[PDB]
Amino acid sequence: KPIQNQAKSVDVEYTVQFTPLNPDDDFRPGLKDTKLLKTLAIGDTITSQELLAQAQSILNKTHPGYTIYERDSSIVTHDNDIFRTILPMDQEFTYHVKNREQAYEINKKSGLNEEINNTDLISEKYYVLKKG
Amino acid sequence: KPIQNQAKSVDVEYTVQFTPLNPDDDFRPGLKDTKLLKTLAIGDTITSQELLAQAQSILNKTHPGYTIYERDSSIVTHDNDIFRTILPMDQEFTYHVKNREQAYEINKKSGLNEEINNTDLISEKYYVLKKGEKPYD
Amino acid sequence: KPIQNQAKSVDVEYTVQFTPLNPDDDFRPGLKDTKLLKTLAIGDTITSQELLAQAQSILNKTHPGYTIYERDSSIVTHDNDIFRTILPMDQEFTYHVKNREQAYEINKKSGLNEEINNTDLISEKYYVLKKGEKPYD
Amino acid sequence: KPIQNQAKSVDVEYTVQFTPLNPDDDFRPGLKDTKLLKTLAIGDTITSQELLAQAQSILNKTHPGYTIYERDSSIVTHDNDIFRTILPMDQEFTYHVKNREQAYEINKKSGLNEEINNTDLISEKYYVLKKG
Repeated sequence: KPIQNQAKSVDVEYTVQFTPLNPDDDFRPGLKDTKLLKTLAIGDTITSQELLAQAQSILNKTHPGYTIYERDSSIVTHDNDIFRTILPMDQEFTYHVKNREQAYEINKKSGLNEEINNTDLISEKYYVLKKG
Repeated sequence: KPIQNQAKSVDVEYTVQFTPLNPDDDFRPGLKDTKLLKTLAIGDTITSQELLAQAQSILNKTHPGYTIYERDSSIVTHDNDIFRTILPMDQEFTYHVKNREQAYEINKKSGLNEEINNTDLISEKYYVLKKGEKPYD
Repeated sequence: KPIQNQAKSVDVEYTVQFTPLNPDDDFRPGLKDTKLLKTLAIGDTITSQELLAQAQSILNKTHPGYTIYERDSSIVTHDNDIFRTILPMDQEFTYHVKNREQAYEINKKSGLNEEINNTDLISEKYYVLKKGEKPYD
Repeated sequence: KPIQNQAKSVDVEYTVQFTPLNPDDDFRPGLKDTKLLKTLAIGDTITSQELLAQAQSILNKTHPGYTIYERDSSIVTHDNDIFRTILPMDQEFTYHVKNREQAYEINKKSGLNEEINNTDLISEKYYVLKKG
């Protein structure tokens, strides 16, 4: 891996899509629920159990009653990179923060390159059943 | 999935990345610089000649001395939609703001629904040439 | 750009390249593996699932101990034309043999101008995983 | 470009597409004229003057009665790579066979790797004129 400056910290953000296997009304599509999970270092871990708990928590306040049934998909988008990390959506797993080049952005006042936290976006899709 | 409630507005974000034909230390990997390009409505278009202008003006301030040489890729990500769309490869094209459901947030105070704008991230990669040099030209 | 003499048949060539998610020497760069998938008429379809099957079968015979992990790119070059077609990126797709002008030569030996089959070359890049290890997952 | 095993030889191929200036209906498009121009070593050259000659010449054998008017584009495709060399069309130039990794293919009867010449495809487009 032609890696020069290795990233220092990665902000891990979360987002989940809920699709019911029983069409209803309260299920308004287009929900933006992106939250900052935690800030981690390369190598650090994130479990599939944590992610679900997060997905379940969210659901508790975005679509009361319903309960997450089966995991549809789990993808990790790393700093606008094209290649993404595909997590096994059909068995428990553990995600390790991927190594990468340190991110940075232009300092508006100076015009020089300044370091900033790297980003990871974990997008999950779960199938839910209207709690009956 | 027939768009029930069509999205009202979509803020199109733009980000480019330039790769020199010859390894140049000046090009630091990991630059994050996104900018609102324009808030369009569904069906609204955006030509590649325009995206090029946007990339060109950015090359003028970040990498003076280089010329845009060849477009590598143009990929659009829509509001966390898992499917991204790669635009045409070797010719001019035009992007049509993809139809989608209106984005809605939440209330950490109340717990009710609350509409917010949609996002389209147009990400482009080009190859640049240092003014002067030439691969085989 | 109306077509004067539509192409009757087009030979669909297939080529794939594999990139392991983790550094490996066995993956000698410069590999050339072009096979005739099939001969179709304009309008015929070629699905991605069918392309993946070709790629998987070729992986199993050139780099067993690896599985396909993610499709990088699907590009089609049509009869020496400069504009290539990139197929969809993260989703299944169906490519329709692009409509074009009947190909023809000047059959050196015979002396006469004979119609020959047109050509589509579908080149694909896939990221592969050494059967036995988790990428990040 | 970490060029470990550098290519030994490059079959430089040439193909030219003609579009008549004045929309002509009797001009049969769809002609395939790819011809092996040469076998070269990295660094070897080919000039636009030479490419123009191959073009004019192929034009006289295929669409006799037409003359080259303007050079619209000169592109170079290297062994199936995505990145292509875009030659300057409004000025004379000279092409140098690009450095690259050795091309090989799996020999069907032995199951072993064999070195084969790498390939360059130089594609050109020209506007042609109908004589008289």
